[PDB]
Amino acid sequence: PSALHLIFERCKLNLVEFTAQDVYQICTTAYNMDTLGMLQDPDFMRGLHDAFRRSDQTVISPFQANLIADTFRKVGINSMPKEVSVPEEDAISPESLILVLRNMNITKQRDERKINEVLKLMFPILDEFSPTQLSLTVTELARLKSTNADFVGKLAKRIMEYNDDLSALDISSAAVSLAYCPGISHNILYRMMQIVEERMGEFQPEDYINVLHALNTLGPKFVNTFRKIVECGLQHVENMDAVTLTNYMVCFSTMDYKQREHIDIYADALVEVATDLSEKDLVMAFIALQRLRLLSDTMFGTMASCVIRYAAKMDPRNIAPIMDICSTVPHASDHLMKVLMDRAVECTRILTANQLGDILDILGLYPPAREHPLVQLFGKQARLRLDLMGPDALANATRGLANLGYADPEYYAQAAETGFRYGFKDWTLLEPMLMGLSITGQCPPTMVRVLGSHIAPMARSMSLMEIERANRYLRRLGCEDDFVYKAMASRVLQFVKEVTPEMPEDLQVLLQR
Amino acid sequence: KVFKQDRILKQCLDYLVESNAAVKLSATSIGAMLNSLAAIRFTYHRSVKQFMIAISTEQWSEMDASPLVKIVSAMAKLSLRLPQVLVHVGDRLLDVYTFLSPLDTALVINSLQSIGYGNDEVLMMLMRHAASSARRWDEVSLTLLFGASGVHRLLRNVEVAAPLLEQAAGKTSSPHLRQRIAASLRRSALPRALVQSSTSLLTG
Amino acid sequence: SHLSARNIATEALQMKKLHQERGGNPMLAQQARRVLFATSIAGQNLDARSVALLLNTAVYFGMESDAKLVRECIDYCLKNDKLITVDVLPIVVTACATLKSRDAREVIEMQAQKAARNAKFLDAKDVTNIISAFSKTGINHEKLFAFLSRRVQTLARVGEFEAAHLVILANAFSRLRYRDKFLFGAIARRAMSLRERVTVNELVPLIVAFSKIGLKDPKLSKRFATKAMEYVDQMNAEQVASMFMAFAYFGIRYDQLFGVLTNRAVELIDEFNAQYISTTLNAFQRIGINNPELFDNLAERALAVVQDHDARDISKTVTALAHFGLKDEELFKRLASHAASIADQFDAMGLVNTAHAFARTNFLQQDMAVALSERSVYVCRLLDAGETRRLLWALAKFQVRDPKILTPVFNRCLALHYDFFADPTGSEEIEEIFDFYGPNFCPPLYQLYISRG
Amino acid sequence: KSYVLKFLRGQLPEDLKDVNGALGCLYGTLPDVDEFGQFVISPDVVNSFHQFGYVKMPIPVLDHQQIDKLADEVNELANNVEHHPKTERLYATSLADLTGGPLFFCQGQWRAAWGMHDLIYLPTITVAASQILNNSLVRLWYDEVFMKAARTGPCVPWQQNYARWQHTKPVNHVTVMIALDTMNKDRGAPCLVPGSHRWREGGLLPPVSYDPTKDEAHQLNTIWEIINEEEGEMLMDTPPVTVDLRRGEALLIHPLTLFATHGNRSLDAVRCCFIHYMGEKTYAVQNGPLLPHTTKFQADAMIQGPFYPVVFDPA
Amino acid sequence: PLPVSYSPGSVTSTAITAHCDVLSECVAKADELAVQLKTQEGMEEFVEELKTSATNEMTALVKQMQTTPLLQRAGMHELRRTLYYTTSLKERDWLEEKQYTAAMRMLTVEVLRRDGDGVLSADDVLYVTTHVVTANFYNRHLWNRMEKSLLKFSNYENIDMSSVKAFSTRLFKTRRGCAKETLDIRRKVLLAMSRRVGVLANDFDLPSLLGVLQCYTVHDLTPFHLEPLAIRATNHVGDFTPHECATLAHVLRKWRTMRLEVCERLVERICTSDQLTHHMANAAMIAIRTCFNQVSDGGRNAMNAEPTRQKLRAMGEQIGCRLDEVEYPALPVILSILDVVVTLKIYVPKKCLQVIFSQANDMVAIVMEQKDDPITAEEGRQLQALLSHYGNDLAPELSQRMKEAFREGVLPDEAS
Repeated sequence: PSALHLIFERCKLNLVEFTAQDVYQICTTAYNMDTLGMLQDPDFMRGLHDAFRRSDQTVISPFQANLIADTFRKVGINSMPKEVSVPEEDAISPESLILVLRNMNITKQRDERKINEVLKLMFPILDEFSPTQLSLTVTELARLKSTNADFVGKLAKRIMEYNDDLSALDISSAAVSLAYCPGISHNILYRMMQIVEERMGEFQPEDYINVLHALNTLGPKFVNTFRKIVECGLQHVENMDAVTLTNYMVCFSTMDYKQREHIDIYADALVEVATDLSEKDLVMAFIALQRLRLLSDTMFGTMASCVIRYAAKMDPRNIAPIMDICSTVPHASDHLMKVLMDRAVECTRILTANQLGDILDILGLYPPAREHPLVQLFGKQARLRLDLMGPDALANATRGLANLGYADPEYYAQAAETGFRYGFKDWTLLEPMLMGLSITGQCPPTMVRVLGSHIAPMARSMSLMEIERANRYLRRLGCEDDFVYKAMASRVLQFVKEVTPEMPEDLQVLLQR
Repeated sequence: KVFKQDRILKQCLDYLVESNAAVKLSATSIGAMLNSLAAIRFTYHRSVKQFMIAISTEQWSEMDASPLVKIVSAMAKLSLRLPQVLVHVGDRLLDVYTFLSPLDTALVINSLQSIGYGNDEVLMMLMRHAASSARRWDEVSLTLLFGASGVHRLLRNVEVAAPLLEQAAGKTSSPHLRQRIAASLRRSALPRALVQSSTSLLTG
Repeated sequence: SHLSARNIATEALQMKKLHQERGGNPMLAQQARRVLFATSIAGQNLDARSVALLLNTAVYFGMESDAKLVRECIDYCLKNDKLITVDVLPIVVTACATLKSRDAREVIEMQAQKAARNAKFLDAKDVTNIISAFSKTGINHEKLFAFLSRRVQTLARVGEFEAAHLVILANAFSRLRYRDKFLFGAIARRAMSLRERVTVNELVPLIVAFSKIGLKDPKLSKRFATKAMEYVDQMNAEQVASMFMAFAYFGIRYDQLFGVLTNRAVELIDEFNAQYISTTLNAFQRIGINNPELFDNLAERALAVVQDHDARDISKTVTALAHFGLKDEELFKRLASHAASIADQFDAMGLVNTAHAFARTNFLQQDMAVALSERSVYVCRLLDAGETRRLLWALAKFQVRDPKILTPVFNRCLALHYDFFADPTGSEEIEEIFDFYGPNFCPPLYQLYISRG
Repeated sequence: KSYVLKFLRGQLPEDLKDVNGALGCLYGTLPDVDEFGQFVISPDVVNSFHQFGYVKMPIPVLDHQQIDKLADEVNELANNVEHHPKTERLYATSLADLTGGPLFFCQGQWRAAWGMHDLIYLPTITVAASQILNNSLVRLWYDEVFMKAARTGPCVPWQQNYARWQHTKPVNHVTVMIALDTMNKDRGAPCLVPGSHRWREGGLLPPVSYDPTKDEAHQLNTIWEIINEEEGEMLMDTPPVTVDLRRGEALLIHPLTLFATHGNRSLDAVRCCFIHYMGEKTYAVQNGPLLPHTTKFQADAMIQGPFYPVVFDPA
Repeated sequence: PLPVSYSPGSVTSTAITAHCDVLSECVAKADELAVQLKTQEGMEEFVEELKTSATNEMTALVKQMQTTPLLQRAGMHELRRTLYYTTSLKERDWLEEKQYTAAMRMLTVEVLRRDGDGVLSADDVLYVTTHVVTANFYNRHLWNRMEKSLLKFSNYENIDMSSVKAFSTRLFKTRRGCAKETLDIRRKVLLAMSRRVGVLANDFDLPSLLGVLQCYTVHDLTPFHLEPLAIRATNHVGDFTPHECATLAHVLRKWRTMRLEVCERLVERICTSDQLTHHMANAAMIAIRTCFNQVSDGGRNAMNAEPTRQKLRAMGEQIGCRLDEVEYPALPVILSILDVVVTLKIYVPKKCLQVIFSQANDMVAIVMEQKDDPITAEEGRQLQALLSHYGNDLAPELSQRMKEAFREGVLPDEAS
């Protein structure tokens, strides 16, 4: 071709007068078909980007601008649509402010100042809103995470005074978005849930989801409401979308239902349909089933077959809870553990501190984990991550690695150095450090003195059995001071009022020391 | 020319309603004026609202379908949700729905879905009419229909959706739309067998 | 490979920690610069923690207010102040210390005004991090520090802090010039009630800060002196130099401690480098104590390590040697020759002090003379009246008489002529200057000199 | 070495001339001593430069993912709302009056911004400059940039480079010019006489006159004022030729060549960079600083120091 | 014969002096017309004439400085006066934006050049920064260098008495709406020259002490070097009006100077007013409460705790019996006064209670009846509780009024 070359050259040299609608049209035709090279000529895209950036964007809907930015970002050039200004005096109306908020939310750029300005301007003209606009602005505000409860309360009052002029999905959206605002008075919530209860006859399968989500976010305080909906659910348990039954289980877990009669029948229906779930709903179906203590062999086999499908490519934050659940089940599921360990081996470099700490913790007493390579490689990363770990993750990782028999001497020295600037709030927060330092039994005396000074105030709390562990750890670490031994001896004497041969040798030597 | 000079168009649109000339105008002229005003994203919405209110009941009673769809599309793209005019459109659509071409049905469905219209029975009858002429639908109508916002609610009955499902797989070719429809199928009241079978060919 | 912005933020934080406190590997710094130079945050959507961490790590590695990442982070921190909770406040506040643009100033003031409203609702870790981060910048919000002071005073009555908390609090409060006696009294009380848990590595910086604040109290000073005695055999060269500096700041002649510290330091002469030598000699000059035998050993060691001297080290060592009378010809020749090459690195203090100390010693090299005299034009705006007078006397003894060098100095001297002619310590110092130059040089300055005053 | 505070151990000095090496930005880092032999230029290009007084490189020396960053730095250096940090370390900029104009330039900018510091050490141009200068060492002298305005972008008349470099005893320089954007005769591409470097036995032509308000054509047709009949006949033999450059192409010139650059008629700005190199055996002429706030030299002192770092050294 | 470019900052001059004299005459005539006001159309034509003669003069001046080198040969005082007028003619809007921006650019360029020359004196830095940041003109390098040059305190020991007063008054009266990013710089200007104020503390006039203390307090700054000034206020308290005494009470409390004896001597001046105002009542109540918290029962002077508390309650009653004369601007004032009364067990006459509760009822009517603007639900809780403790007869209508207001939920929570 010849004229095509000239057109391309005229476009690249940036003499063409392009308006935003033309660049939108060209972006669409390149996005959908691209028969001729558009996304493979970097200079053409650069010239088009310059034309778009310099051109006025006020003549396009937000969605097309978002499409333009999205097709620009694919080829390797950053792009962000221009922001909008608040309308002036005469251009103010209930329709333009909603447009401002909608453009704010669509393009994924938010701002607090414009939100404050539009919520200040909306109040005087609040009477001009159509009954179907309030249910739109309410779910728009709750998508911007605007913690302003009085305006949303006014909107809720106006919506509920206009009850008959909205569809079922509007009530669904209003309820789910309302439940996401913290500062609401509870009477308004009661009245909204009652309004929802009145309209069971018109609901659709998606439209249950929002009400169930609102109830889960609210908790047991609205328990009777969840009693009614689940009753209305008894006529459809034969066929539901698996997400709906998963939400039913989650609400059951978060509500503490004391009536297993319906929980059982819902779970039996979920058992066969769970195969269609994705990763997230599968994991939280697993958690919901485990918390209410229903996992038996028949469902365990099915869900193991369901989770092995994802086992190869788990998301790291969805691995630890699965190991936790399989820990507290007596059935045989060693293969799922094996594949999960193999997957967690690969993600070692990208794992954060807390995830690694919890993963190591859950493998404290697993015998097959005594020889798997993660005994060492994980520890190596634990060496580097140690500067970021909090007290909880540090204690968990130390407990797990000590229970696995990790023979690095300097590791626990650095652990003690890190913990000495944190302080400890309880015996559990300190026990793994002593346990780790007990693998060898020797260390510089100053840190032993500091550990003794930390242990001394904690003696008043632990019972007779735990004082034995404390004495066993102290004596082996070459402790010498006395104001620690007498502190433990006083607590021991608080229980046993006489020296007797029944107590073990450590108690005998402590009572005479 | 995409010439954005709204402070000039405001004068003309004020004159149109000041002289009470908004009532005697031909329907096609209105359906062209409003569609043009929905092309440059007009700003002074209150004047357009007062212009819409002026037209009386006599006019809506016998308008041809072709200007009616233009008017509703101009209302939707302008993001207007006037209450008392949507009922007029809804009851007037009762008598002329058979005369709508497939393109007109595709436009009307998403134009009504984008303005929060919640009269379910009229959308259901429009869906039935669209399914009746399923063999007569081309790619653009499929894009305008299946790409509507919240189309999952309009996938309610089995016999009102299957007749067009195949045509959708056969005709459309953009992978993005295929994935969009595949994702949207999962949030309906259709049975699991039909959903699985449809997604077996749709995704791609 | 390519990863989400949150993983990048985590690895960047670890990279900053490793560079900061576990050895300064240059390869790590170069690799982190490479990774952070080609990463943007606009496309993704992350919470305040990852964005704040990215901004902090980027600023730490030498990114000014012009790069894309810094602006991308700063606009977000401008538009979402409510998403900035007390957790992420210190990270951003630290990140904006070096930047001095408009947006950085506005962000810092926003954080400052937010801090003195949640004063009552903090805890130990947040209080420590917030006060250190605010000490980093240089803010002057007195009410905020008072509000935090009451909170620390109350929180100290229940005994939670460890040694590191005390060190950080003392350093941060000292650096901000907050002379509140009761606060430091509570700090000291909590310190002395922690038995066997203040190691020397944590004891010494606390003494340094307590000396630097400048509260006048001999009782706790004597307690500090007695407590430091038992660890005299445990420190290394750096802690010995720091102790010398701190006790010079205290200004009380604890002769016993000075003697025992001298007998300790004479053993550790080999481990001394230029920085410790300069610190020790400067501390001895400030306190005003003559210790010859130690001085000869330090002078010889400094002679052995001449190449390692910086601008600060030369400006300290030369001043101390000039004040104390101990002269070494070879050492001074080497120091002048070395300072010839480093003539550009002197700040306002160092150039004037080195020139004056050389002039009074009658050791006038010529390469050093020209190298230091040419530099005077650049810095002349920054100096003070007395420093300018001393520099002018050193130049008069240098015998340069070149208008290109001399023109800004006289303008500055006229600028501060009220303080220039009202300094008794140097009333005779202007006589030699005006003898060397003569009335034909500066008619206005000469007219003012002849005038009564 | 004094003690650096904990939160200042990774920063960089105020002036980037101190870091004796290339930052790890843009391209990774310098290649090994043996790995410097792949950037060599074909001899035909060398003979073409010898004949025509200028030559273009066979392949672009930069990729779009780096040129966009360089253009970002160039745009940042032109802010009139928040003045770019490290402004005071530049030789001279058009924004010293805080107003600017339809032309933007800055000199010695490698001491102020990242990335563009790394551009100096790019092997693909430094080795070519070394080959042009008879296979010896190379030294940076000073780098500057040009950014024209919108459709009111002015032009630059005919000039010889050495007319600004009288301080150098021999004629032993070379100039590399980088096109940061797509350039054209309607946008600001350069036009240079293909034989003006071989006139008057290497003599320097009289300086040209210009008017700050006349049209571009008048500023272009003032060449006849300088030339004579003899040069006129060669001008008929060798008419001026304009070269169009795409994003990332590099052009090598000679200090004795007459050159000029058209204005800007497009809808936006356009950016280009000029880097000037030395060889060895280069000495000053007078006693004083070659550039403001630089090292002073003797009347016949070899030119070397911190402000003129070595870049590439064969063997 | 060395060249020197120093000129005094407070003498030779160029035509810039003549132009500045013209501008001074113009602004003086503007204030003279304002004096004629204190008709309107009679002065309006002359106001337009003054605006025109200012605009043409500015145009001529800026053209003169732009076209020919006059800045480099101009002295320092002309630069200072030109900067002052270029700002003041814009705050009292007379100038067009482009002219103002160009003039400010030129003046800043010349000031930076002078700073490079080093002829800038200590007083000139203070003047330039105080008259630049107040006008809120952002130049990065000038701001950074002025920030750095304010850290050398020793240079600022010799500032004239009128200079500190002028700078403090300029930086004080513009505080109400200052931009955020300018606050910090303000404080530095107030700290680089605090020591001179501390030593001059014995020479300031009586109201100037209160003014300086307020100017330092509004910038959240209470340095110890200025502590003697407050002490002087405790000694010469017999000259101030009750309003100034009430302000001085809060100022003293913010300076940690507030003790028992000073408040005991303070309350009399507040008492001497013929008609009380709410600021005085609130200050008296809060001071009385703080000084009641001052006395310690569990201390080394446990012998006269109650004999002091009874006296404090005595004055408390003496100020309470006159509380019916004052208007209460808002509910929080009522809450503070009632809280002090209740937690201190001060008897109040029923007439003052009736007036207080009637005013509270009338004020709280508006928010409830207008369904929006505010009163928090907690505030209504304590108000209802206070009346319930004191009886329904105080406002037998406000009882059910607050009860209904709470029933409708018209008062949202404070954290909502």
